[PDB]
Amino acid sequence: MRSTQEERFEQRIAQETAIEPQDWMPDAYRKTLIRQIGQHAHSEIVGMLPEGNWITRAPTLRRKAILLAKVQDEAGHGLYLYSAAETLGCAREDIYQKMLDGRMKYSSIFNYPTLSWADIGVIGWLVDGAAIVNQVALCRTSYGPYARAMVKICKEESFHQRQGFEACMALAQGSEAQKQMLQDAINRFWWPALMMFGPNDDNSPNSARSLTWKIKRFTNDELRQRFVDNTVPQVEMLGMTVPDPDLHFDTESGHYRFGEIDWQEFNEVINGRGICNQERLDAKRKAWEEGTWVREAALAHAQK
Amino acid sequence: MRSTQEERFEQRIAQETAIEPQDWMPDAYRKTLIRQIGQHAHSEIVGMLPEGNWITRAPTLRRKAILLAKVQDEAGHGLYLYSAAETLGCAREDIYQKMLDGRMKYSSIFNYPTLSWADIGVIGWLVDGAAIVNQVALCRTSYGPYARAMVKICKEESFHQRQGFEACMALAQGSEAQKQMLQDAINRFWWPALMMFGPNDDNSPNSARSLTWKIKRFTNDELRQRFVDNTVPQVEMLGMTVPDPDLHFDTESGHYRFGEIDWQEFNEVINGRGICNQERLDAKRKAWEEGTWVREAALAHAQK
Amino acid sequence: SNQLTAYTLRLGDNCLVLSQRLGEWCGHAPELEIDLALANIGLDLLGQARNFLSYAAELAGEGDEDTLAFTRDERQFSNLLLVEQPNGNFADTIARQYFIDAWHVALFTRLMESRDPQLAAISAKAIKEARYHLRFSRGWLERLGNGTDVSGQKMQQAINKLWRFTAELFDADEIDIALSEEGIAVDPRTLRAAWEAEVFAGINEATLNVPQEQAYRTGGKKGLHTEHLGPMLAEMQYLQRVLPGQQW
Amino acid sequence: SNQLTAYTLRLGDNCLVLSQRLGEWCGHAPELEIDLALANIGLDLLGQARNFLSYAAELAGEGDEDTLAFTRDERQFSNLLLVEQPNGNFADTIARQYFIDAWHVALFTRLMESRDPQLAAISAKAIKEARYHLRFSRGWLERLGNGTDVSGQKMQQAINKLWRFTAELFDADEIDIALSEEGIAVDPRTLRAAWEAEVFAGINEATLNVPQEQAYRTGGKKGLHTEHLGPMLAEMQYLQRVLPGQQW
Ligand SMILES: CC(C)(COP(=O)(O)OP(=O)(O)OC[C@H]1O[C@@H](n2cnc3c(N)ncnc32)[C@H](O)[C@@H]1OP(=O)(O)O)[C@@H](O)C(=O)NCCC(=O)NCCSC(=O)Cc1ccccc1
Ligand SMILES: CC(C)(COP(=O)(O)OP(=O)(O)OC[C@H]1O[C@@H](n2cnc3c(N)ncnc32)[C@H](O)[C@@H]1OP(=O)(O)O)[C@@H](O)C(=O)NCCC(=O)NCCSC(=O)Cc1ccccc1
Repeated sequence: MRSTQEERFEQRIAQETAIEPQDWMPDAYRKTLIRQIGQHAHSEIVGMLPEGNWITRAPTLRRKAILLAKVQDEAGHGLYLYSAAETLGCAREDIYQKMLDGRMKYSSIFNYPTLSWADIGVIGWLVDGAAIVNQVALCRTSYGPYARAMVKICKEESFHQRQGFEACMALAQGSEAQKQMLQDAINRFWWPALMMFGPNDDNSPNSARSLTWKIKRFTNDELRQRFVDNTVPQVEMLGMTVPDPDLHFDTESGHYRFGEIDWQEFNEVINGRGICNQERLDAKRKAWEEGTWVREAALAHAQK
Repeated sequence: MRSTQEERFEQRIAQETAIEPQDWMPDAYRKTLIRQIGQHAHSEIVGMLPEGNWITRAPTLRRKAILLAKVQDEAGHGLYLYSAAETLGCAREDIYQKMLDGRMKYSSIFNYPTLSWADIGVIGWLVDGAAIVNQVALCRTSYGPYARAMVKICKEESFHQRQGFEACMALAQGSEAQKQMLQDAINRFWWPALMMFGPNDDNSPNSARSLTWKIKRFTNDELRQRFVDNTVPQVEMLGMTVPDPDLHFDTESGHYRFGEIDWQEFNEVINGRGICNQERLDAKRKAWEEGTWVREAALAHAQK
Repeated sequence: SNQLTAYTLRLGDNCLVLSQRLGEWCGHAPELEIDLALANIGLDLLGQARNFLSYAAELAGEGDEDTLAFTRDERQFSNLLLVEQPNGNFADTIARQYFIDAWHVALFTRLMESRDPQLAAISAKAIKEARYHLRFSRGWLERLGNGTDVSGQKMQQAINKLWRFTAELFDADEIDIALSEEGIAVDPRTLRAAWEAEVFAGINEATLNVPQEQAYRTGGKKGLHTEHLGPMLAEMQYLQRVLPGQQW
Repeated sequence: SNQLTAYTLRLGDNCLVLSQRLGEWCGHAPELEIDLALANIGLDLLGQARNFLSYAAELAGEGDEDTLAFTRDERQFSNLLLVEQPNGNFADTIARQYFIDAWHVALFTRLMESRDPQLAAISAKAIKEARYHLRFSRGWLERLGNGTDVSGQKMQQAINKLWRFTAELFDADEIDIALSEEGIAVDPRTLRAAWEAEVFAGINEATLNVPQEQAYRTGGKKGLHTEHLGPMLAEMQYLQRVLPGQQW
């Protein structure tokens, strides 16, 4: 028998009543949300680095101003997500420390390097594109604070995704060298963007509980398919290609059928062995450690 | 009455017998050579910085290789000069410390910034040019170790001066933008190069003793005139101008007559208030302090 | 029109170069909130640069903010030497910011009464932002100088290390003076009293000392820069130099 | 001819990029003697770059060492990831140098028996220099690791921090393999035993530890670089990008 507390919760979930910070929740539900919201928050912070790599080099003042706004918005999004995680009783400072130590994750996508300006527009387009699909799907996540954080964030983020696409369009309509730059950035970021949706549905340990508890409203594979279906026509609009020999339209199902993800790479990446894992965490550790005297100054001044 | 020691010294100087480290010398003669050889040595070290500023940016591999060799030679020249100063009983480590603290000087010329690649060729041409005139004049300086250090050094340095001139020639024969770059570098470095010869002959406190003791063989003004006479035709060869409305040939004397030096600037510069004084000493202090652990490692390993 | 163009460009270049510096902080700050704040200030300043440079390009009758930012070299750039100083540690960034913000506040307050209508409008926008910048920079000056023993020392060192460049803030040349007599520019010498009243009080309140060194460094306005500017521009302009004359 | 050109270019790029890094040390070293030494090594490596790049340009039938160094972007550069690492502290510079020198010694020893006569000659010159480089780098590894407690830790940290990039030293692609079967290139996998015998002994003698992390980072040879290369090139190529096609 479920306990009365357990049963009431299951019934609240079934009726789509938002769970709030003061409501009883299964300890495993509390913890998987600290895990997920916390790693979502971590991702906004680490996500500043690949794009921020190009702030000082951005080719026009307009694109530089857009990128600066976008990196600022990401920081703001991290803050919203940390607040939401804290409603579950964890501490921002503690989960951040776990992030720095490698005991909590952040999104696989931020372990890829920005090797050209085109990469910046491609991140805004594909990476924010994948984020938005995931996040809009989460606007009906069962935990109130999380769902409301997704609402606040998607409003701002869809703007920046459009700006990244427009930056891609300029390259697509520009010189031959610009077109080539764009294609190369797509070739390097396409599969990494698809991996943001997580593992396949039968290699996904958190899904059974997350789906049942309506944390996850659509399966990783469902969201990934939706992203491919939505994004392929945008690739076409740019006159570009996808690095996928197996991508084709299936008239019978109404979906794009696409190639197999390199799951061996994905497992390397999420376990700290991707292209930039070490550099990303080093930069964040360096910021934290070198900033210590500033945080201590702030605390010591507040007290006086 | 001069003492017998004092009289013998005066006689040795008159007969042009080189003074050696074990010979008696007036304490004021010992000290002015520690002053001068030490500041000469300091100049080789600080002199690495303005040119070294352009090593990573040099426009061709050939010019980059030449500049690297030249900066290496300068370091070697510092070493020769420190050895020579130590024969007088001072310690390299102590006079270097005095340099870092601002209690000993280095050449006024190294407080000027390299704002273009042309500045590099102009330094090799004008700055080494002025150094060579000064240093060749010192090959008959009365103190043996100093004179022999000047012999060793001028051999290597005249090569690099020629290379700097050749770098100037490429710009002089190149595009309009290259020609303009050259002229601007000359406009900024001409007067600073002339100031390397020191103050006028009636504003020069060390000259009376230095000339008498045959430390200085030609007056500051004599050397400066010789440099102007030798260098003006080289400016002509480049099809360039000198930033001097008062420069003209005087057929009657056989010399170029040239304008007044800005002595107010010169006094600002040698007293630590030039364009790069702070930056130069900061870089050297930073190198010294951050290097401390390396020097201590080396000492502690030697002892084991 | 040449003088006005050069004057406008100077104000643009200050904002552009300082914006570049603040950009380098993205994701490297002591707290996420500071990351946010520095990026905000960077963004405001870049907005001001675009405004000033756009107007300078319109004044010259050719080019635009991008030809100006990306196709001039360091001998043509006319920013103050102060804004090109490296970020160093957080105190160094705060000192540079506080000195510039105090100056921006004093300047834009007066330049919003410029007989040049575009200069007046640009300054009316900028002043509102500089006030936000000054609250933040003065705030941190006070938190650090009157924080710990250690932060107090770093803040004193930061102030000492930048002081010599403050002379340029009140340096007037014949462009300044001529435009000021037409009621168009602000004569920078007449900014000293307001800047000093602000900065001396802020340093005092932070329990710190005003340096006794007489500030002596100028040249930025004339294209005579520290050795810092060249590598900044090499990084800022790279892509435009590689792929000139394109749309992005 | 395409494979040989790419192979030659890789060796050039390694030497070029590492040379650039060593250039940054000029005048910033712990002792004047180290300044001298680092500049000497920088110079040797640049000499090797010119040699390799000149031959690559001759192999391609167009351009020269300067078109190759200054007009390629980071996706075309083919240096090892190791040589593009920042200088960091003196231990970091020494670790990077020791790993590369040990590798250069093992490589040039074998490449001097190349069936390609120009490759053989270039390697015959380079080997003599790499031997000098290795004595100096191994010398400092030992002085620092077996110096003080503090230098011992910095040297261990430096080794740890670069280790993951050592995998590329023994990475073979089809260019390596195809040229190696024609007796032209050295198959990098067969360099492991000599590099490890040298490096493991040097680390041991310095009283340090070989990292237990399995090295896993490659991509430099394919133009897939760390985020360090781009800003290096922005600085290295600036003047050529601004003023292309000139003589200097
Ligand atoms: C879908 C999933 C990521 C994973 O499904 P779950 O059911 O939770 O897990 P599942 O059992 O399926 O997986 C097995 C394990 O591996 C995990 N893992 C899977 N995939 C990844 C991955 N790709 N990266 C790293 N780890 C991944 C997973 O955590 C689990 O390990 P764990 O048990 O935790 O140790 C879910 O957590 C979610 O939707 N999170 C919220 C979205 C979010 O975090 N967005 C942030 C990026 S968007 C952004 O920052 C905006 C932006 C754009 C541009 C610039 C700047 C900013
Ligand atoms: C001619 C003079 C410099 C000065 O005559 P004296 O009779 O000694 O003094 P005097 O009474 O006339 O002057 C009053 C005071 O001000 C001094 N002062 C004057 N001028 C300068 C000045 N320009 N900068 C700074 N200080 C100056 C003077 O020391 C005295 O102050 P003190 O009482 O010491 O506190 C003499 O010392 C000499 O020939 N030295 C050897 C040459 C040498 O040092 N060469 C190094 C540069 S070349 C190089 O490094 C190669 C290279 C090229 C490119 C790149 C890299 C490397």
